[PDB]
Amino acid sequence: NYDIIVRHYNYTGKLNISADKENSIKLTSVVFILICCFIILENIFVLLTIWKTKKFHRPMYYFIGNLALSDLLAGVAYTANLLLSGATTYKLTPAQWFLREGSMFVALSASVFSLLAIAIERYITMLKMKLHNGSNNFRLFLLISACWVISLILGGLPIMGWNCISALSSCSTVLPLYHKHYILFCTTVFTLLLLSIVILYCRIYSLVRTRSRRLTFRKNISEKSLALLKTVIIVLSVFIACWAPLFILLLLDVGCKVKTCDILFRAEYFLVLAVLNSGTNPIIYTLTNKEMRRAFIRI
Amino acid sequence: GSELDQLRQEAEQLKNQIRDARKACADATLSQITNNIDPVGRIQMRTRRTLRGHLAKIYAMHWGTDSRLLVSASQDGKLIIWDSYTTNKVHAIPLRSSWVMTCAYAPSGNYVACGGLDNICSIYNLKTREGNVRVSRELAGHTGYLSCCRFLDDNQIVTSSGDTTCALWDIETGQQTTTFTGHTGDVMSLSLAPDTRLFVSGACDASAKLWDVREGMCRQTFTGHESDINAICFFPNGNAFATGSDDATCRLFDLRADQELMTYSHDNIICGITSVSFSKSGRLLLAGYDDFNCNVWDALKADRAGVLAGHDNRVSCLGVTDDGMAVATGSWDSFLKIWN
Amino acid sequence: TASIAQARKLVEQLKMEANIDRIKVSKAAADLMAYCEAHAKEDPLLTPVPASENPFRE
Amino acid sequence: LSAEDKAAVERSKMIDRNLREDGEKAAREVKLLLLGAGESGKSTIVKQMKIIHTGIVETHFTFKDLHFKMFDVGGQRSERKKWIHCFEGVTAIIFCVALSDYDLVLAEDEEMNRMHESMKLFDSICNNKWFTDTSIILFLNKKDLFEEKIKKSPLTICYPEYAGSNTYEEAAAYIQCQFEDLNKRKDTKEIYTHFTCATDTKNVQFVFDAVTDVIIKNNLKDCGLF
Ligand SMILES: Cc1cc(-c2nc3cnc(Oc4cccc(Cl)c4)nc3o2)cc(C)c1OCC(=O)O
Repeated sequence: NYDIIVRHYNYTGKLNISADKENSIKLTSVVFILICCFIILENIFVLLTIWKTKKFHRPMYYFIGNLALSDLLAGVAYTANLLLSGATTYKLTPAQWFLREGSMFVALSASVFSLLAIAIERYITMLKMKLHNGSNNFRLFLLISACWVISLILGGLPIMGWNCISALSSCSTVLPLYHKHYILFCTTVFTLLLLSIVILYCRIYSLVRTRSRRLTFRKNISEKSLALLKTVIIVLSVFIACWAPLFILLLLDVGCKVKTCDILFRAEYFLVLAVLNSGTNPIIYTLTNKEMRRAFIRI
Repeated sequence: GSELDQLRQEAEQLKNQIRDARKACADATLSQITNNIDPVGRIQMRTRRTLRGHLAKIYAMHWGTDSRLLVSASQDGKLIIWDSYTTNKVHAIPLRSSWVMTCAYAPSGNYVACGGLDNICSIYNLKTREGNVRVSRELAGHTGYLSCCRFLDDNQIVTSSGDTTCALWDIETGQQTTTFTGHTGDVMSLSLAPDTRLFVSGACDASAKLWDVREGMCRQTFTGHESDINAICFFPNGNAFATGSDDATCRLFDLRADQELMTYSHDNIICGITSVSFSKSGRLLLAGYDDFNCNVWDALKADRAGVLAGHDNRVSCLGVTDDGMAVATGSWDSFLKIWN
Repeated sequence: TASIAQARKLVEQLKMEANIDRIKVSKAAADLMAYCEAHAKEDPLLTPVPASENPFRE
Repeated sequence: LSAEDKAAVERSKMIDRNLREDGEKAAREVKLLLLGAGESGKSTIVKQMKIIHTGIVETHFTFKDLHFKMFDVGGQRSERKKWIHCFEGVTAIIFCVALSDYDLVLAEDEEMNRMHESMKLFDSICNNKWFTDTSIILFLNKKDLFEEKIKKSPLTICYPEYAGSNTYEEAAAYIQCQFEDLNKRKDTKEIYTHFTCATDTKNVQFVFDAVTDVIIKNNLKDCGLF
């Protein structure tokens, strides 16, 4: 119980014989809790804005609300994890220690799955042209349920299997009591999702360009393609440029051995950068659209 | 010359003396006569049925003579005949041209009358051996779009068109039996009488005129409005009638004497009336509006007494059933609602 | 000349309408409110209706 | 659940199924309103080797895979204000203007040179409250007569502010820019221009390109990716 946790931390070396007083006295903690409070604020304004207007009820807006809810849950998960990080080498049972990380993983996977669902829906809608645009609730419900179930399963898998409590040689250093196979599986899932999103957006842009430029040869006196390219490059640049550090850190963790690399004790900055990226989704997803910003100006 | 100037000067003196006679007989107002009576309490009405199935805007609706069946007309080209108390449908007649603005239920529940912008009228038959619907007549001969058409009997119909005319037709003959003319704008709506035999109509020339159904000439004229008249309704007693407009000033007139009695209006409304209906007592004057709700107003006190805000788009049709246990509202959001 | 015929039939309409009788608005409103009060006993629209006598109730 | 109630429910189910089946085939047909003045050549365009099928005279035709539907509302002499809200979901509004009528006096009313009232009509129909996201596709009528007349007739009578040459190209461009400068809604709706050609294929292809561009823009706005 307690002995297993302290033994694992001593083997990793993160115990540090903490003798600090109960007071937080950490500037990083306060700046990060203010940052996540700001994230929660932006998310809650987005949720109220999309809830109030009756016009905003299309499935696109349902997916946007799903993403906003996932980000809202992620911010609360981050602040809860941060407020409990002080007493991590003592006063804790393994059950709560696993629960914190499971909630963290669920919160950080739900947003990625929501982005994947949004990209899939946009590609499906843009693939075929219809005079009046609609959508069947079956596909919406299927996606909005499957994403949550798969995220919950991925988060809750370590609580029983791949718990590393027996083996003393396969436990990671950034997160003790964790088998590295789970980290490898998670990073493979992440890179697969990234590839799928990039391919889908590239296909959407290529389809729009090919259908527009070649078919139409009217008189002269193409801004749609430029605007589409700008939006695509903005979203992709943000997503990769602010999810890369955690990817690199996880690969470095699975690569290094115990007592071999003295860099991994800096994961807080990469984690807060990833949470900041997850938080700054609504800015991108409401600034580009004319109607959403007009409604926000009205509100 | 002398003929023209003498004629319109004589018309001037006739108009002046008519106005003088109108003013002389007016001594008080309905508010003064009924200044001592209890105001109607706050009216609470809740939707009981949410009839759905239309895929376009709703432009008309007419209750049957039994309080069991309805009729609608969407731009999709359908004339669904609903059945209350169950929400189920009984007929789904498809129209020829999907431009319809009128509806009519026969008083005996046998035929249905339709007509829109295509300058013709259709009479569908319901009670047939085949158990289907077939067009029995295709009455045509008008020049402008038909604005309204209400059944007068099982073999007599009356219509009003956009070429400043009305026509009393005759089914099974296909001939315009009687023609009424005189308007300078276009007749937008008309209403019958409890015992028929007379009918009032209103056009866009800021006027409202009454017509007899035998000799075929206007009896009197009721001016006063400053805008268009796109809605009208007849009092159950048969001696008064209401009148809507596009500037949110409902009017109540009198057949016995051409007088201005009520001036239903407010300060928070800048929209226009779309439909007006009475009740058996003639007290709760319902009305429709462009601001996405229907405001029921008391007739005697001329004040608001309830709001039926439950729609999304402009309300276009409104109706009170015969005996009276509920009202029906239909807007452009393809939804019919039954308030009670 | 259509204008002369228009004017002559308009003035004929005016003079034939001028022969109609007129009524006092006060007593007309009196009969109006009397009818409104008389035919209001049942009035299931403004008078509250019992649930058992409400067909539009599930 | 009695027998008559079950029969009524089955009848309602059949009616609803048939109605829903019929309501889907009508959601894949592009609707194009048509407008124009009296002698604006509306008869020749609907006779221009494409139309197959009083008041509204609806015409059906098919090109490639699209099924168009054209409503020629020209038989109405009543007020256009009381029935224009019916045409609210139309995809486009074809407009025809006669180029060879820059000098002839309008019938039954002196002056306006058969073009000034056309510009007032275009302004009235373009800056409306219902048509805020509808294209204003514009066909310019007979040009052979226009080019043969402008070679020997003055143009300043209709536009007494034009100091340019009397050539075809400059006059046509000036007319196009004058008609295209009345679009107040410069950000929502766009106006296309085309000079009428004898070949039916040219006009049909231009209409197809305009409507497919409108469809692309509508889809982009619907996805939120615009
Ligand atoms: C408390 C804590 C938590 C984490 C942490 N939370 C994570 C959530 N997700 C992922 O990977 C993802 C993320 C998103 C999506 C996917 Cl598919 C996988 N990595 C995580 O690391 C790291 C440290 C150093 C912590 O501090 C140590 C202590 O408890 O003292």
